Amino acid sequence: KVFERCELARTLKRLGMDGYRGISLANWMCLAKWESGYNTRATNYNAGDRSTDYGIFQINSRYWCNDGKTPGAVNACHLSCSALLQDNIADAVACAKRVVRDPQGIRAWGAWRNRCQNRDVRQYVQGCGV
Repeated sequence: KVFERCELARTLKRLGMDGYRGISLANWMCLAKWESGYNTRATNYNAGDRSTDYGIFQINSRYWCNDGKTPGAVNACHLSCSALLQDNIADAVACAKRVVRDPQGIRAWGAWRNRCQNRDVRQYVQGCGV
């Protein structure tokens, strides 16, 4: 599923993402936008370490989900990486929440630091009714 901007904002808000661990909805929107373009089926193989990024948040197989083919990987979200490729983002959101419960918070995603941190991210949620 490729979400439309405001449709996703409300979906994330409805799922409890607005202010989760101090993270505004606009930050999640900026993350989802830069990681996958709001695409739940997005996948990216990392040849460098044999791991794969899955879904709308592009969560990694080394630490967060199990895909059975990542060497020495763990599964902190306790989910099949397949769960992160659904049109329904509830599982991806549960895992995204799990990621930020760790010290780094939203900083876990390199793309957020690069394209969202210390930036004006209001545009991602303007006019969405959130």
